[PDB]
Amino acid sequence: AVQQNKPTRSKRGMRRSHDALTAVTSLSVDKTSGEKHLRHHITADGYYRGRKVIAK
Amino acid sequence: FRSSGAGGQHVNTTDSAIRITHLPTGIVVECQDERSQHKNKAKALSVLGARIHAAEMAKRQQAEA
Amino acid sequence: MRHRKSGRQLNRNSSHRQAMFRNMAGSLVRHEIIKTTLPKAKELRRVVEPLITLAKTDSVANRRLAFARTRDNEIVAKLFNELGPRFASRAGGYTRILKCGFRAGDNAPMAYIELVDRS
Amino acid sequence: MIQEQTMLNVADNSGARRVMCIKVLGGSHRRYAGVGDIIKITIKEAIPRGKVKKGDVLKAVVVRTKKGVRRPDGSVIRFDGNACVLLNNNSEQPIGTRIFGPVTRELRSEKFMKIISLAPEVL
RNA sequence: AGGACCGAACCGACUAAUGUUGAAAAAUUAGCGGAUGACUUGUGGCUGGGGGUGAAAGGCCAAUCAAACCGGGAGAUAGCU
RNA sequence: GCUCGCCGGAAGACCAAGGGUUCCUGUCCAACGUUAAUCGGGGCAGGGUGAGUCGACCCCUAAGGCGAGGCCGAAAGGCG
RNA sequence: ACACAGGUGGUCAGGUAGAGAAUACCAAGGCGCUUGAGAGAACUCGGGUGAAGGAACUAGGCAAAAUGGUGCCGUAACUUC
RNA sequence: AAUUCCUUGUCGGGUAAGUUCCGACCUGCACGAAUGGCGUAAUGAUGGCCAGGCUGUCUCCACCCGAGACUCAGUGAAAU
RNA sequence: GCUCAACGGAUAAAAGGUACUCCGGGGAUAACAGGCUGAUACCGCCCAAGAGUUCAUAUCGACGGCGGUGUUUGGCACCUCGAUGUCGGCUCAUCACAUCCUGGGGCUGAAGUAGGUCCCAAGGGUAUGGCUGUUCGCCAUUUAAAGUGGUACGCGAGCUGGGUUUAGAACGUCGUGAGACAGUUCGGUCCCUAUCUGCCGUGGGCGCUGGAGAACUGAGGGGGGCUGCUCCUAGUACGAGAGGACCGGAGUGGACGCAUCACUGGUGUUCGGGUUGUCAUGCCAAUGGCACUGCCCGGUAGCUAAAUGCGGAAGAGAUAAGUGCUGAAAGCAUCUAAGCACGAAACUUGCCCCGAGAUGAGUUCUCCCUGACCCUUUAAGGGUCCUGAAGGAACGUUGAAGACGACGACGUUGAUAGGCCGGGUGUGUAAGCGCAGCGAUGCGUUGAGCUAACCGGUACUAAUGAACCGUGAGGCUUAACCU
Ligand SMILES: [Mg+2]
Ligand SMILES: [Mg+2]
Ligand SMILES: [Mg+2]
Ligand SMILES: [Mg+2]
Ligand SMILES: [Mg+2]
Ligand SMILES: [Mg+2]
Ligand SMILES: [Mg+2]
Ligand SMILES: [Mg+2]
Ligand SMILES: [Mg+2]
Ligand SMILES: [Mg+2]
Ligand SMILES: [Mg+2]
Ligand SMILES: [Mg+2]
Ligand SMILES: [Mg+2]
Ligand SMILES: [Mg+2]
Ligand SMILES: [Mg+2]
Ligand SMILES: [Mg+2]
Ligand SMILES: [Mg+2]
Ligand SMILES: [Mg+2]
Ligand SMILES: [Mg+2]
Ligand SMILES: [Mg+2]
Ligand SMILES: [Mg+2]
Ligand SMILES: [Mg+2]
Ligand SMILES: [Mg+2]
Ligand SMILES: [Mg+2]
Ligand SMILES: [Mg+2]
Ligand SMILES: [Mg+2]
Ligand SMILES: [Mg+2]
Ligand SMILES: [Mg+2]
Ligand SMILES: [Mg+2]
Ligand SMILES: [Mg+2]
Ligand SMILES: [Mg+2]
Ligand SMILES: [Mg+2]
Ligand SMILES: [Mg+2]
Ligand SMILES: [Mg+2]
Ligand SMILES: [Mg+2]
Ligand SMILES: [Mg+2]
Ligand SMILES: [Mg+2]
Ligand SMILES: [Mg+2]
Ligand SMILES: [Mg+2]
Ligand SMILES: [Mg+2]
Ligand SMILES: [Mg+2]
Ligand SMILES: [Mg+2]
Ligand SMILES: [Mg+2]
Ligand SMILES: [Mg+2]
Ligand SMILES: [Mg+2]
Ligand SMILES: [Mg+2]
Ligand SMILES: [Mg+2]
Ligand SMILES: [Mg+2]
Ligand SMILES: [Mg+2]
Ligand SMILES: [Mg+2]
Ligand SMILES: [Mg+2]
Ligand SMILES: [Mg+2]
Ligand SMILES: [Mg+2]
Ligand SMILES: [Mg+2]
Ligand SMILES: [Mg+2]
Ligand SMILES: [Mg+2]
Ligand SMILES: [Mg+2]
Ligand SMILES: [Mg+2]
Ligand SMILES: [Mg+2]
Ligand SMILES: [Mg+2]
Ligand SMILES: [Mg+2]
Ligand SMILES: [Mg+2]
Ligand SMILES: [Mg+2]
Ligand SMILES: [Mg+2]
Ligand SMILES: [Mg+2]
Ligand SMILES: [Mg+2]
Ligand SMILES: [Mg+2]
Ligand SMILES: [Mg+2]
Ligand SMILES: [Mg+2]
Ligand SMILES: [Mg+2]
Ligand SMILES: [Mg+2]
Ligand SMILES: [Mg+2]
Ligand SMILES: [Mg+2]
Ligand SMILES: [Mg+2]
Ligand SMILES: [Mg+2]
Ligand SMILES: [Mg+2]
Ligand SMILES: [Mg+2]
Ligand SMILES: [Mg+2]
Ligand SMILES: [Mg+2]
Ligand SMILES: [Mg+2]
Ligand SMILES: [Mg+2]
Ligand SMILES: [Mg+2]
Ligand SMILES: [Mg+2]
Ligand SMILES: [Mg+2]
Ligand SMILES: [Mg+2]
Ligand SMILES: [Mg+2]
Ligand SMILES: [Mg+2]
Ligand SMILES: [Mg+2]
Ligand SMILES: [Mg+2]
Ligand SMILES: [Mg+2]
Ligand SMILES: [Mg+2]
Ligand SMILES: [Mg+2]
Ligand SMILES: [Mg+2]
Ligand SMILES: [Mg+2]
Ligand SMILES: [Mg+2]
Ligand SMILES: [Mg+2]
Ligand SMILES: [Mg+2]
Ligand SMILES: [Mg+2]
Ligand SMILES: [Mg+2]
Ligand SMILES: [Mg+2]
Ligand SMILES: [Mg+2]
Ligand SMILES: [Mg+2]
Repeated sequence: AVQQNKPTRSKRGMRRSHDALTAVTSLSVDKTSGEKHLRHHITADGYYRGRKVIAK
Repeated sequence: FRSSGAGGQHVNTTDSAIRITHLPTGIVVECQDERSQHKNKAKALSVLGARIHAAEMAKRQQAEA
Repeated sequence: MRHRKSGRQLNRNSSHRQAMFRNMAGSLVRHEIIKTTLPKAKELRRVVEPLITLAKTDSVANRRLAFARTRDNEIVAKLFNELGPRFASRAGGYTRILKCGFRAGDNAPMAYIELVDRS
Repeated sequence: MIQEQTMLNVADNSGARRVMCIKVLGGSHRRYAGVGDIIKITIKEAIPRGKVKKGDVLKAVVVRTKKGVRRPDGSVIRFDGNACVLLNNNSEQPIGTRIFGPVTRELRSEKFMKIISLAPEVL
């Protein structure tokens, strides 16, 4: 249920090969407010695809 | 076959128990007394000879009387 | 396996999901826009929008049905007075889902579910 | 769907009321018996004087099951009780002379022609 | 009337599953036995280690008991590791 | 704030034990809180406990403890 | 040892159904148990239902299932009555 | 036989089939009379056996509901 | 002046128990397993006295002889006593052939049927129960058969804990006693989140020599491989009869496997209803909450088995034992030495699945990019600007796809999901009102209302204008060509 030897910092770094984060690829710029948001999300000031979908 | 009872592991692995099945008659014996089957086979062949000569001398004392 | 199945479970037993979606449909009717997670908002559409299709016929029966779905007289008196003739001509799709980012407390995908004819 | 340890009712005047299936004949590893399947049974309850005695071991043929039989159209004939008609072990022909209750069309053959020719209702 | 019957609190722990770096150095859950008595419980008091106490299992005596705990003799001795 | 759910011979209210400022208010978020925290039984600062009748003290004794003298025991002490 | 599924003596005892302080839903009153959000694989844990058969399971009917209340009729060997 | 080595004694019953069980037998290895014998109604979370109902125990597993698992965000052990 | 005799004499003077146990140590030394050996065991073989009416070798085979296996009981004490955790069952297996079944044969004291024994053959198959903790065994009924063994007498970091093998108790027996017993009997804690190898799945990374999308050949690997009963040939061959076939053909079964949900069903806490208790909605009415979904009754989709479809084969090649043909060596004989033919569930194909990471990285079809410069250390060199293709990926709507990834459908030129509309289906005559009834209720409106996942439709909602990645004609040497 346990190791018999100490795994090296080589085997430890190899396991963390796939722990790397995937950075955001596209930040769509809103066409009216001109502020950046996530593609298919509303902005931080309540715009989405031009119109003001929700007030602040 | 393995013996069955107390005594521990040494019972539990070694067979040391011999059953002998006499084919043309059908008298069987199951001696299990020692811890070695060689003392348990000859002291089981000693019993069948004492249970076949005890089976014709019993047969020659029914059709005698 | 959930082949051809439908309905979310939301880590909740049956008598809680029916109560929570009642407390939530009775709040989307009152304020016309609420803020909730995105998996809870895609399953409230399946609750609220049959209560506005139930609102397109102002009978004594449908008042008594829509009080069995909401148990709130103020909601039923908004569904049939106000939201009834508001969506009297839309063929479904009475609501709108607006993804609004991620919550600070548990990183949940939040969303705004709102009514269509609101502003 | 008769298996072993199954109490069956009796569908003739052979002299038993209640028998128990102790083997399903007709193949190694064979689980169940439909109708028209030869099973070996023992007699758990008999009338005080009849052709068979309590504790006898003899064959039977299953005439009625509660799981029923499916006809080729998809239709199925389910009864309310498992039944059987006792046989002889060697000749393998029925013992009683007056079959009780209905039987089905799956029982008639060159083997069990006598049983369907003695039963009241052949569904 | 009752070391009477059924059964909650109350006291106990018969089976099973869980748990076994647990929620817990012995418990939980569902069933279980006593439940006016040789019952249970509170607060105080007494019995001290070869001694106590024991409806008696070598049981209990502060998670410790075929002889407690802490201080000393004491850096016991160890043909053994 | 509006709903919803839970317990209700308790998961309510109030004593004694025990704890010892945890109570209350203003303030603060490093640590502490099994996450975060503007919140806390956490940090800092101030406040709060009012009795002829309640409880203790007091008066009375139970077990049991101490024990003038006394009896006993190498000494310590033991019993009374 | 912890903001620990344990343990801690006494007092108060409402409604409806019920014999009851069982128990269900409630009141007064107090809480939602201090990580959440999704997903709806194996597998495990705790539960629900089951065709035909009904102890073939197994060391063993273990576990589950079932029986369950009141009033009345009725009730065997045996017995220390 | 809570006791019997040979022993699954033998015979009967029970079961399709019974090293257990119950009834006899007596050849009691090695019972036996207050380290008590033989009975014994009631009682037993007592040991063994049979029958009835009942059933996922099983044939032979299916499906479902919740809590884990699983992914994401936060915190973050252990034996070795 | 000591049998101090345990005789170089521990003292003149010395028995036991521990399963309540404890410590120091040992694999220096036992029980388990491994190992070495093979006495024994098991299996072959050699001689053939005999048995077999006569006839050693159809079948057994005395007296003796030689080996094999490691397989029983042992022997030795080499590995482990700073732990190698144990019998039986369960669950998975896996190999061996010394074959239980099925297959192919030789001999038979083989009429046939059916046996006998030997040889070849490991492909698949190789019961359920009663008793017992049982392995083992006996028994019941089956079966084509209920194989023998190896794998720590396979398998407890998978399960069980009956037996043994602790502490309690009792009996018999032994002991004066503590206690004892390969004697029984009642009771008695089985722990571990997987680092590595392993294995089952499934991804990411790069490689495959320009990039990308598809379709592929198949080096190889895996799966699969069971078999009865009836009928026909034919009551013919055979036989005094009784009995009863070879070969070949047909049906229909069992167990197993793969698939699927149309059927019969199962579930269906997301559908409909009945109902009890209580609380609430101002009350009646109607509903709702909670009581395991409160208890039930049904039940759509899905998933499923008990449901119903298919599967094993046939063939072919080469064969094993075997049967031969021609045929010498050896004027004959002879299956072999040359040459040739048949010959099995075995072997190779045939059948389904995986499969170019097959680095030996393959083949075919399609698509896409045809800019400028410099720099020095001229090289598969480095930089700048311009450029950004095919395509991919992200995001979103999602799925009869899925743990996550992946896979698939879809993104307004849109049916991808929800909704909506229509139907289907399920529940079984909704509420409100009217009447009949003293009332509970019944009747009518009304097969009504409600109806999840289904089916067919419909842009109503959400699937954005984009942006990001990936680029600029792809090395060298020969060779065949090309004008
Ligand atoms: Mg090591
Ligand atoms: Mg990782
Ligand atoms: Mg012993
Ligand atoms: Mg051994
Ligand atoms: Mg769907
Ligand atoms: Mg969760
Ligand atoms: Mg509920
Ligand atoms: Mg009493
Ligand atoms: Mg006690
Ligand atoms: Mg309990
Ligand atoms: Mg009682
Ligand atoms: Mg203690
Ligand atoms: Mg002491
Ligand atoms: Mg001492
Ligand atoms: Mg000293
Ligand atoms: Mg020292
Ligand atoms: Mg409640
Ligand atoms: Mg309280
Ligand atoms: Mg403080
Ligand atoms: Mg406070
Ligand atoms: Mg404060
Ligand atoms: Mg902070
Ligand atoms: Mg914090
Ligand atoms: Mg404070
Ligand atoms: Mg006073
Ligand atoms: Mg006094
Ligand atoms: Mg004095
Ligand atoms: Mg005194
Ligand atoms: Mg806490
Ligand atoms: Mg009450
Ligand atoms: Mg209660
Ligand atoms: Mg689940
Ligand atoms: Mg159901
Ligand atoms: Mg059930
Ligand atoms: Mg069933
Ligand atoms: Mg049924
Ligand atoms: Mg059994
Ligand atoms: Mg069994
Ligand atoms: Mg039970
Ligand atoms: Mg129950
Ligand atoms: Mg008998
Ligand atoms: Mg007797
Ligand atoms: Mg005796
Ligand atoms: Mg005695
Ligand atoms: Mg006497
Ligand atoms: Mg005596
Ligand atoms: Mg006595
Ligand atoms: Mg008692
Ligand atoms: Mg039985
Ligand atoms: Mg000496
Ligand atoms: Mg000497
Ligand atoms: Mg003792
Ligand atoms: Mg030791
Ligand atoms: Mg050694
Ligand atoms: Mg050994
Ligand atoms: Mg050897
Ligand atoms: Mg030898
Ligand atoms: Mg001859
Ligand atoms: Mg020979
Ligand atoms: Mg010889
Ligand atoms: Mg070996
Ligand atoms: Mg050996
Ligand atoms: Mg070793
Ligand atoms: Mg060792
Ligand atoms: Mg070690
Ligand atoms: Mg061979
Ligand atoms: Mg032959
Ligand atoms: Mg095989
Ligand atoms: Mg069996
Ligand atoms: Mg048994
Ligand atoms: Mg084996
Ligand atoms: Mg061996
Ligand atoms: Mg083993
Ligand atoms: Mg094992
Ligand atoms: Mg045991
Ligand atoms: Mg003992
Ligand atoms: Mg990959
Ligand atoms: Mg292959
Ligand atoms: Mg179907
Ligand atoms: Mg369908
Ligand atoms: Mg159905
Ligand atoms: Mg279905
Ligand atoms: Mg109600
Ligand atoms: Mg009402
Ligand atoms: Mg409530
Ligand atoms: Mg149903
Ligand atoms: Mg072939
Ligand atoms: Mg050939
Ligand atoms: Mg040949
Ligand atoms: Mg010739
Ligand atoms: Mg010639
Ligand atoms: Mg075949
Ligand atoms: Mg082959
Ligand atoms: Mg269209
Ligand atoms: Mg749609
Ligand atoms: Mg319909
Ligand atoms: Mg009508
Ligand atoms: Mg209704
Ligand atoms: Mg009506
Ligand atoms: Mg309908
Ligand atoms: Mg509809
Ligand atoms: Mg559609």
